[PDB]
Amino acid sequence: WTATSGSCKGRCFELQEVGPPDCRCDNLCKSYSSCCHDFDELCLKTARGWECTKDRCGEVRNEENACHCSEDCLSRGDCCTNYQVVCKGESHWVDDDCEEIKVPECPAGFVRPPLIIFSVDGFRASYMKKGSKVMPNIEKLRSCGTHAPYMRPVYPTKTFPNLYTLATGLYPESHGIVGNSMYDPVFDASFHLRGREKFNHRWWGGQPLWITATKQGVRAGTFFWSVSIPHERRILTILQWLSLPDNERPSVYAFYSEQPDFSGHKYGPFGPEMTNPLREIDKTVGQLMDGLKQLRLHRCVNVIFVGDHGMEDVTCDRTEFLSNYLTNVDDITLVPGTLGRIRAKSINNSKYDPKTIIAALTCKKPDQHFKPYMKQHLPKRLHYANNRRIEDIHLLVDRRWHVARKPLDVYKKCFFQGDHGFDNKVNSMQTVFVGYGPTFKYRTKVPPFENIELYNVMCDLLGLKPAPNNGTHGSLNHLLRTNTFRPTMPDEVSRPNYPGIMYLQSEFDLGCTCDDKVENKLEELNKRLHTKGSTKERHLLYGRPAVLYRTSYDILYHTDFESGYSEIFLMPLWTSYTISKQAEVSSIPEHLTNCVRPDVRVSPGFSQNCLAYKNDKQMSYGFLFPPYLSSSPEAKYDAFLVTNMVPMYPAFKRVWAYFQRVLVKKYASERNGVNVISGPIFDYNYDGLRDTEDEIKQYVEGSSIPVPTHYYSIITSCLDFTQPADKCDGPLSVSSFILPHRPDNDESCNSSEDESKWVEELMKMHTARVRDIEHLTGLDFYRKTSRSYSEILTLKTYLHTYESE
Ligand SMILES: *[C@@H]1O[C@H](CO)[C@@H](O[C@@H]2O[C@H](CO)[C@@H](O[C@@H]3O[C@H](CO[C@H]4O[C@H](CO[C@H]5O[C@H](CO)[C@@H](O)[C@H](O)[C@@H]5O)[C@@H](O)[C@H](O[C@H]5O[C@H](CO)[C@@H](O)[C@H](O)[C@@H]5O[C@H]5O[C@H](CO)[C@@H](O)[C@H](O)[C@@H]5O)[C@@H]4O)[C@@H](O)[C@H](O[C@H]4O[C@H](CO)[C@@H](O)[C@H](O)[C@@H]4O[C@H]4O[C@H](CO)[C@@H](O)[C@H](O)[C@@H]4O)[C@@H]3O)[C@H](O)[C@H]2NC(C)=O)[C@H](O)[C@H]1NC(C)=O
Ligand SMILES: CC(=O)N1CCN(c2ccc3nc(C)n(CC(=O)NCc4ccc(Cl)c(Cl)c4)c(=O)c3c2)CC1
Ligand SMILES: [Ca+2]
Ligand SMILES: [Cl-]
Ligand SMILES: [K+]
Ligand SMILES: [Zn+2]
Repeated sequence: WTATSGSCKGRCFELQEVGPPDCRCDNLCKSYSSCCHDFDELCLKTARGWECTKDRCGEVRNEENACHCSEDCLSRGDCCTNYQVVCKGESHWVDDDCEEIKVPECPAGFVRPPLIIFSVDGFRASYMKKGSKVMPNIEKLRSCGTHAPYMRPVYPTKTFPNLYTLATGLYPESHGIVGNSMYDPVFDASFHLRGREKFNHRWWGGQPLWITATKQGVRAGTFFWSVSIPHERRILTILQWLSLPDNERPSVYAFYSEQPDFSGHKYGPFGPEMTNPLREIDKTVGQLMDGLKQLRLHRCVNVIFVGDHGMEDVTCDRTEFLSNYLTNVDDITLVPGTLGRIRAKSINNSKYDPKTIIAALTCKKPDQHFKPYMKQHLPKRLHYANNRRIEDIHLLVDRRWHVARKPLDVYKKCFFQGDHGFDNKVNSMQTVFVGYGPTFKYRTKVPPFENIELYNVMCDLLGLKPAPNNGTHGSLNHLLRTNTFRPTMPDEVSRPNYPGIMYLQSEFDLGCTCDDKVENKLEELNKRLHTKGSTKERHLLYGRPAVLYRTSYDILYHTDFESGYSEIFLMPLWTSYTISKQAEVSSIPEHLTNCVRPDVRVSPGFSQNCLAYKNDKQMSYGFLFPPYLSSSPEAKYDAFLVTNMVPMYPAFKRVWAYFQRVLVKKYASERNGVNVISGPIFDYNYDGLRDTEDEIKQYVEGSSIPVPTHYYSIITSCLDFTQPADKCDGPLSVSSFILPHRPDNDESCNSSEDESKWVEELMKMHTARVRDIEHLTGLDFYRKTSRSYSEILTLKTYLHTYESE
């Protein structure tokens, strides 16, 4: 109930929301249907429109008018945005030459440059180029300020997950807004774009920027906007807030546009109807910049122009129906569209079988335009699993397609030609970033980055300490003229042991064999040198990784590779090795096929054993440093050490053997040498963070040897490929992956073919950032380089996406 007979007089667009049953006058009272009776009359005036004309100059103030052209209007803060242009001889902001903003140029009383975030729904990255002729204000922000070619959204590439990511720096699995619609099994309630349930704060986690600001004494404008408030009024409202007294005036503001998304869904991303929405957005930007320039704030405020996601061509006829695959389709609930999420129709039904659902949806049609996944098997780069609102079964839908449960859902639940929501590496889903103002760089292009990183930057722009988030603070320092954050490397927590030869062969009873007894002062000093770390500068090019948790581990040196060997997990945490452009691939000799050798540096008690692998009829083993890339027949014996062995399903061995035998050499050919760091990952609770030893759910049968969930590699070279990886003087280039360690290749529909037709496609799908591997391993990489730490932070956030230009 609302006692809506109170009044908005003197309260229009008030900043503090009042509590029931008193009626409201803020910019959300319309959503809530709780505005005072006189809200429209007082606060949503429209008379005479939004523009001054010559005949209104110096008019007598009429309070009925939408905005004002009277002489008192600047002092009151309510002139039309074009007032100075029409009535005072001034130029539109867009018509001025851009001039470097070296320092904030702010009126007296401004304690810090305000931040205005201008968010545009469905603004696809390529609109910057393709729409350039009709967006002059946006094109000026872009060319004069700091811009990226594109900005990567989060998955799913939907509105609410992405805007709330922008506000929090968190993945949707962490903030809780995991879709535009979601069912929470604990609440037993559904959230939707439309309706009242989304008003409840229980859905919204983390700490958004407006709260971070308020907790630290920095006042913040509303970031939500009622849809019925027109854009012109949103802008005049922000400009009026900016005229408040010092002690009342917000430092951060947000404008939101429902365009071009609204039109894009109807007309497709490049429909001829899309030109006008782009023009109207640009006009809005120009109203804002003209307004700022009138208030002498155009060289004082920092503006961010950002989108939430792009837009793809999607029509009713490109719909896959689950009813074509499943017999039991009335037993499921599907969240449909550009992603699929499946759960049982009837909660707590014990017979619903997710495995039978997955099997019925796997590789069933040659052209199939989705792939089903248990959420723990989704590519780790999507960080889309650790929330009870994410259903166990997920369908990743091909771009340009939809999934639906049954045909009636689509012809009675084509009105649309555009949609979004697909995998966040898809080109059509990429969006925009421009930063303009004193604190941003001038005329500067920056590489593409992820929207999770902006919260840290916005905090920096406001002098705030960010709440804990998924950004990497320092990775976007290169956007800013003046940084208030100085990143430093985390401290190493565990120092390694450097064991020498401590055990005789006969002390081991590991059930291993090797044919290695075919045995010189020359090449015995040399091999001792190698075991002591003489080639280490070649194979460990960026320092050893730091271990950032408490554990017991050994550094093991070899001719061809170095490793950090865990005495807790009985396998390396990391194995580092350089392969030059000139390196040769060799086979595993017939006599060494099943060779495994005790490592005399490492106790029997901290070793794996071959018997466990013999007894475990599901589990085999592989090697982290590949015997195929041994520098010499003699060095190759080091690759069969028990300390280089890891547990591998036979199905996974096909992927790993192809990577090691064929792909590493190819990358060394293409990149002029590569440095590879490989290792295991344990993430049995799918939270994206390294498991403790007591979280491990699977061991090699009858042993304490833990089975990894994933295997990683980080593959580094010189960005200037005219220099060899091992003699690089400048910036680096990296690609990485996190492959799921699965006992079948059901993910790869072509897996029955030669690995040359499917393995590399799989690895591309599971591309990763170094930062992702860092979270999953508790390791910190690139500790010793000649590069700045900020530059190395950007390197660690890079993702190789494999999309075309
Ligand atoms: C990306 O970034 C984020 C942010 O850094 C990372 O997410 C963090 O990861 C941490 C480790 O997993 C996790 O720590 C938890 O926190 C538990 C407390 O959780 C509640 O309180 C949080 C703080 O709120 C306040 O924040 C500031 C201070 O920073 C205050 O000033 C304000 O007043 C704030 O209110 C809060 O953020 C958190 O929110 C989640 O839960 C809500 C759902 O109920 C949602 O609204 C919200 O969206 C969050 O939901 C996400 O996170 C939860 C996990 O918290 C997850 O389950 C959801 O799916 C979703 O993902 C809560 O409101 C704390 O109790 C935990 O401590 C237990 O474990 C540790 C481990 O050692 C023990 O030492 C400890 O003693 C304790 O064990 C005991 O209790 C156990 C029961 O859990 C029991 O089993 C055991 O036997 C013991 O009795 C732990 O520290 C952070 O909560 C989490 N933050 C967020 C926002 O998600 C993330 O990892 C990053 N991702 C990657 C890939 O890097
Ligand atoms: C957490 C919190 O404080 N509350 C209280 C406010 N409540 C709320 C109330 C009214 C709303 N009315 C509308 C129209 N809309 C649509 C809208 O504004 N879209 C633009 C937009 C901008 C910024 C963000 Cl971050 C996001 Cl996700 C969306 C909302 O989302 C909305 C939300 C949500 C929970
Ligand atoms: Ca984990
Ligand atoms: Cl959704
Ligand atoms: K076996
Ligand atoms: Zn949309």
